Amino acid sequence: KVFGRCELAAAMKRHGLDNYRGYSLGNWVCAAKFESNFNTQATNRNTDGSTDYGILQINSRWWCNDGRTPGSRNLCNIPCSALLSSDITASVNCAKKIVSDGNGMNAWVAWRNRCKGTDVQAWIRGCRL
Repeated sequence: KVFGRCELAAAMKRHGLDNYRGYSLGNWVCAAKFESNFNTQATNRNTDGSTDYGILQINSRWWCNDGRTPGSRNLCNIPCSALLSSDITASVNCAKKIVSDGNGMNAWVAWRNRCKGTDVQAWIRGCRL
């Protein structure tokens, strides 16, 4: 599923991500924009053999099981395929674990490089939320 901008903002809010760990909804929408262009089915292979899955491109090294990432963990206790669903519940619940892990949203390199410090409220501007 390819979410609309405001549509994803609303779904994220619905699942309690707005201001989770102090990160405003715009931060999450921004991260999702540059990680997946709002596409739940986005996947990308990393040089190290792990794979990133879903709207927030959650990585199989630590967070989900895809059966093909040697030495990895599955700390969200989910198959990585669950992160590709049209229903964003699994991605949101797993992202809550990730952003609580110590470095906040810097865990998402694209958030640090393209969202951090910018006018992230622009991403939810105009949205009925």
